[PDB]
Amino acid sequence: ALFELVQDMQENVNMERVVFKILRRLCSILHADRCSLFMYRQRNGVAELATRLFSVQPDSVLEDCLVPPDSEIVFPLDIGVVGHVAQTKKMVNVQDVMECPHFSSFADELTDYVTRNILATPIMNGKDVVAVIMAVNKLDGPCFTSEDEDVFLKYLNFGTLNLKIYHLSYLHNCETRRGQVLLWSANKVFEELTDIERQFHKAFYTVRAYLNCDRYSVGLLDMTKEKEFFDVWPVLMGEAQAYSGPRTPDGREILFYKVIDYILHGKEDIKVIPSPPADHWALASGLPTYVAESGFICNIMNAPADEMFNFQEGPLDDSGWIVKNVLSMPIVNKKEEIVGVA
Amino acid sequence: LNSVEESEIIFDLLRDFQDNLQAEKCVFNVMKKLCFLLQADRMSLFMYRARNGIAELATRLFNVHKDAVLEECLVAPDSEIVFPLDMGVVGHVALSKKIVNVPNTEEDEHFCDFVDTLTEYQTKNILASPIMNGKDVVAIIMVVNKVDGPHFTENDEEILLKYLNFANLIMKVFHLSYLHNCETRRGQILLWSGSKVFEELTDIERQFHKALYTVRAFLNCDRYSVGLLDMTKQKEFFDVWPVLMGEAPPYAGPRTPDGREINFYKVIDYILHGKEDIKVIPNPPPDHWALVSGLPTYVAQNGLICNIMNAPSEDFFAFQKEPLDESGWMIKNVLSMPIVNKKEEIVGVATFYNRKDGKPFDEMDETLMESLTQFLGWSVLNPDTYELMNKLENRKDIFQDMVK
Amino acid sequence: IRSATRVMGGPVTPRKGPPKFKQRQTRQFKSKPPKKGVQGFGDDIPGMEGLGTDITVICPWEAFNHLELHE
Amino acid sequence: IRSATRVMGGPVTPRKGPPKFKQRQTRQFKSKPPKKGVQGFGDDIPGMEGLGTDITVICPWEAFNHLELHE
Amino acid sequence: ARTVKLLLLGAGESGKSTIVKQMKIIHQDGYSLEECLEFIAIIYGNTLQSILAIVRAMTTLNIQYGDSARQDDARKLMHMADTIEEGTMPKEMSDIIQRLWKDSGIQACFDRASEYQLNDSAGYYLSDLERLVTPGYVPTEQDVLRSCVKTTGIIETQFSFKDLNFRMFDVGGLRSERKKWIHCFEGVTAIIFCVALSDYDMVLVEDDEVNRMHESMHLFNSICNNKWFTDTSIILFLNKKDLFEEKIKKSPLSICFPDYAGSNTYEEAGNYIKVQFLELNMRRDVKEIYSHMTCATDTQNVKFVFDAVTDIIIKE
Ligand SMILES: Nc1nc2c(ncn2[C@@H]2O[C@H](COP(=O)(O)OP(=O)(O)OP(=O)(O)O)[C@@H](O)[C@H]2O)c(=O)[nH]1
Ligand SMILES: Nc1nc2c(ncn2[C@@H]2O[C@@H]3COP(=O)(O)O[C@H]3[C@H]2O)c(=O)[nH]1
Ligand SMILES: Nc1nc2c(ncn2[C@@H]2O[C@@H]3COP(=O)(O)O[C@H]3[C@H]2O)c(=O)[nH]1
Repeated sequence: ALFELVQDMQENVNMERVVFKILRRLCSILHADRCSLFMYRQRNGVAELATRLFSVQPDSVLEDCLVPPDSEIVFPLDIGVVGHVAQTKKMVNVQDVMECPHFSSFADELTDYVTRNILATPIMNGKDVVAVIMAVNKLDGPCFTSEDEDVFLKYLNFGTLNLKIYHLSYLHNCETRRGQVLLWSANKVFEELTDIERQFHKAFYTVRAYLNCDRYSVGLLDMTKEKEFFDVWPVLMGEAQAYSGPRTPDGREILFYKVIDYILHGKEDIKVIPSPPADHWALASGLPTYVAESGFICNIMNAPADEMFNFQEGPLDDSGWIVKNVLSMPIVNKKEEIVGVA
Repeated sequence: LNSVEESEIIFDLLRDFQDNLQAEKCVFNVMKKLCFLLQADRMSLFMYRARNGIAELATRLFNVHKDAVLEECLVAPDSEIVFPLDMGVVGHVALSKKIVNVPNTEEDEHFCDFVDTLTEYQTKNILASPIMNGKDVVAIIMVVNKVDGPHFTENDEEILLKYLNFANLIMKVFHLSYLHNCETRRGQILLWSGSKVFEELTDIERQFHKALYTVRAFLNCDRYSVGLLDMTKQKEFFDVWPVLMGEAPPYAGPRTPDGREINFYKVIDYILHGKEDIKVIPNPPPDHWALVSGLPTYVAQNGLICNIMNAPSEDFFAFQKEPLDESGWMIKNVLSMPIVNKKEEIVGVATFYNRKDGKPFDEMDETLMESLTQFLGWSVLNPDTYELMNKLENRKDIFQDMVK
Repeated sequence: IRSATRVMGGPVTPRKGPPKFKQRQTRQFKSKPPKKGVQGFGDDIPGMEGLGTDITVICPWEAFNHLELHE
Repeated sequence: IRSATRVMGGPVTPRKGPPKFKQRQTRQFKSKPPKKGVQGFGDDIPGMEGLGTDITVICPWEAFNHLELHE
Repeated sequence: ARTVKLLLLGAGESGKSTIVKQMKIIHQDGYSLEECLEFIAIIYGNTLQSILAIVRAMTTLNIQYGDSARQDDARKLMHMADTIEEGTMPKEMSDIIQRLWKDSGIQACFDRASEYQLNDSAGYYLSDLERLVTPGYVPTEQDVLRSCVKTTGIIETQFSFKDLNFRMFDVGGLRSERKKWIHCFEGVTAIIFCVALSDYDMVLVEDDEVNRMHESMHLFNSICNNKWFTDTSIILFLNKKDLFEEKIKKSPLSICFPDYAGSNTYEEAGNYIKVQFLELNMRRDVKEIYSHMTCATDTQNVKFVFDAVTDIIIKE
């Protein structure tokens, strides 16, 4: 059985399949009733644990235990035994859950299931965590004995290698593309001297294949600070009202005078707008003007179910287009002055 | 040959897949048992590399017989044997990419006999197979002689193709780590050089001396040097006249591939092994430690990337054969490449010496330093605009003082 | 020092000849031919190993893949 | 069926609260704290660890650390 | 008793020699009554250099002066300070310096003093520049112990306590001066290592892109686990706790240690930094190391800690 599943890592490492066949055996060895797998990721500085395999049991198949990206459950690592394990970085064995301070019934209301005993451990690459494995619900004894805690560790030594290989392969993927974007942006930046509107259109267009997106947009800001004498007179004479909108951290007013947007699904359809209206499909949400007030890198995960901003639902395009994930960051020019937002 | 409960060799091999795979002990350990299973006398492992666009095979483990220890079968970097890709059975295996075996060497063709004199061995039988990463070959493993028979049968081929799965996995993860190790540095040097070339406008000499000083660590080399050519195409009228009238006979030296005189007016060199000593030498003499070998004045003409493997044994260039320092430091590897400036004109020559691991330069160290010089060649737009500004301003001042 | 190869002081070769030096690269075309063979570790990078941007523009009819002949 | 997690709309979460966003990256350094005990894949890259210089120049006495204080 | 040989070393510009002064002048051989003889020139030079460096960095940081007329004053200074003698502060200097410091523009630069290099004590000095410029000024002892000068050579100090014979050596903290450490390595009984708590967002003088805390940790780890000093013990000292108390609220700890989380207090991060400075020791239980906080200019804590240190040296 071990020589098989080593014959399966010959080419195109299959993270999902081999771990499934390891778990189907580890569930039978321990006399447990269920098993699981949680993945680790970081969004805007905070860490969290998603779900990748749920309710694996000895006679199930791969199609009924693989969780797509939409039917997920995300746990911050200050809630539950999973969070406690991923924070302390040590094995945990819980004979009864009625006493442990760290426990959550959130996952028991959705699935209609009751848990009594728990056994979990992390999986480490150097000093980092990569995943967490659980062995809920033992069938014969009152709780897991002490002799199983060594079978667990000595049998997960093979799955540790596969998960480390997967994690390493993923890091090779995201560093190949960082060299290419820099090289092919320098190539089109050092061609000639030009104004700002043309550099950001030549350089953002020739790397559209490495960025794996469907739409992205760039907005430019005005750079004039002090007004003229013949414009400050009406304010001081009661003719008009003073400005009351948002202000860039160095005092300027926030108004966009150009918007370059790209569409990359179906048609290329590059566009330029000389003066954006009050409701463009980019400026309407309000994120590009909240980023300019205070320079922040923002990362929203479920856009249609958010409250601070307003990403109205219903397709913007005939083909059917719903925003689900958004990222936006400012552009600074070595003098700590914002110049645009992407 | 074996029994069924007797196959606990599988467990013995799995026991080492625990942590910190050194990628050298594991291969040795699997070979030391594959030697017993096949009933062979010797085994060996050749590794694959490419220099100058031409492939090569270099030995990494040699004479790994039964009941041997690791320290007497590991080949040092400077005691190797290098084979071209067309000579010998190893070359044939690498070209065809399929397992082969010869019942008798003497009758068979393209069997070389170079090693049989150095190592005084007879090599009556050979059986070899390659290991692939998918469209690419990563190493070759060979077995020589048989313990008590005519030749290897088919059952031995079955045994080898069964027990090679534990090495196809070890050798492939040792290859990915190298690619990751090179991509990281290629990203970092571009980012950090872009930090320093966008800080201020200035002349060419300062820009190169601020962009090459920041990346000492990422290029693990002992010494490297950069030389700058002169860009004066055509001289004035009062300098041509002495030639056309019968004095100062005309120039005789070399010329760039667009017509010019090869003259180095500035040379920058860095020393990073003993103690950091950055120097700048204007109008260098023709016996400076970089210009004596004649390599940087040969790259400027042809414009070819040149890679040399064993300098004290090369005949065409005549390097030095004695230490150049109080401590014993001698040249062993060299790599040189030109710098172009968006109009296919050569503007300088860069040279790197003595990689810090004892091993020669290869493909993954050619691409990195080719990208570095491409970026440096593209970045010469800024120093020209400095001159254009410093001329426009003065011309404006003169014409504004004429109206007063 | 046996060294297992009986050689010390520098690498040795079976044959020697005049040196050959590599040539630069100028054109730097973007696209690549279609991919064949077994995959292996270290492939499937999105930006690389592809022609243009997407399949749909290359073959506009390919969108109607699931449909039968009659339509 | 229902994908075994019984959720079909989108990612659900136990916690609730105000969003928190990241600060920009202002200043950079070439240095890292000295290494910890255990290492894994991808933690030996030259130039990405240490202070950018060999330990000899920072601590010259460590050069001939083999010989003791007798001399 | 028979002999005690102490060595003082640590990161450069950490207040090593301030302890030498705070011991010798305070306790043995008496204080220096005629302190003005050196302190006049020393403090004048420090106060001039600080306000020269701030205005030199004003242009680099692009901060613009609070008032238009100020733009004149600085220029005059940068011309009239060149041809002046040393240890003299004429009224033409003091007037310009006080007028310049009386601005809301220089405060903007002084708030961000991490980017460039200035002496730390200068912030205390210049505010009372008039007290210096008045004739007959003899400095106070607290003002005496806040002077600054580059400890360069090897100097022998003889403390006295517990009826012992003491010999204290100290050395320069720059990279070049580190070669001289080897001579005094042989035949020692204890070693003292100094760390500055405030320097978690600064850069080295020699190298512009190296942090200071990392430099100190790499220096410590080398000799901490060495076998040359296996027999002897090591005593760790932490200085500049006052500026640490001031600053620790202003800026996060993420810049120096990237993965820290929480809220910073004068004591929450102290154990963080101490445990990270002591984990580097290899022999966990074979040998032990002790570290104490210290304000070098003060005398109460010096008396509190130095006698305990000497007692612990005696106990073994
Ligand atoms: N505010 C404050 N400053 C201190 C304290 N301790 C030392 N200093 C500063 O440290 C300076 C003296 O240190 P140095 O003269 O450089 O002595 P050193 O540590 O041997 O460093 P080098 O002289 O360069 O070798 C004084 O000018 C003080 O400003 C302290 O507790 N609080
Ligand atoms: N129904 C079901 N619940 C699980 C499974 N694995 C873990 N859990 C539960 O999900 C919970 C998530 O966090 P927890 O509160 O630390 O304790 C966990 C268990 O109660 C599983 O495979 N099936
Ligand atoms: N002494 C020795 N020679 C070997 C070994 N393995 C291969 N060779 C020899 O090296 C030769 C290299 O090229 P070849 O012509 O394929 O035939 C090969 C064998 O003669 C080994 O393990 N020990």
